[PDB]
Amino acid sequence: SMEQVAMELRLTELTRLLRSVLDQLQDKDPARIFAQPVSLKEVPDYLDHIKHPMDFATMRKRLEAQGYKNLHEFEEDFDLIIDNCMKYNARDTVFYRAAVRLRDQGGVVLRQARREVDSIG
Ligand code: NA
Repeated sequence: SMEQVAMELRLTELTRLLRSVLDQLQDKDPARIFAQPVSLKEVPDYLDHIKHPMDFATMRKRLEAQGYKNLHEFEEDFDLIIDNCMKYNARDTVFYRAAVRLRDQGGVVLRQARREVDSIG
């Protein structure tokens, strides 16, 4: 149906916008601390601590499958990246601190993304 086509075009356009958001967030992580999953071969005890691991490569895989139906879903995944890091790592670490700076810088990007999603529909 044409109504189904129109819904698919909207999901595609949201995907486009979320790709640009993902690229902008990731630029805020030049150290690439959050680029890839924590390897269970190098923090063997990770999944005892963190129930829902998340990273930018995992988000990009979901995005390329048009797996985010709205901005809230995408934000949930970004908050997991930050929040998981702030639990596993102590305050005094480069990891905890990098997560704080990513959250702060990413707030800016996400604020305008919400306005654009709402405005374009
Ligand atoms: Na902690």
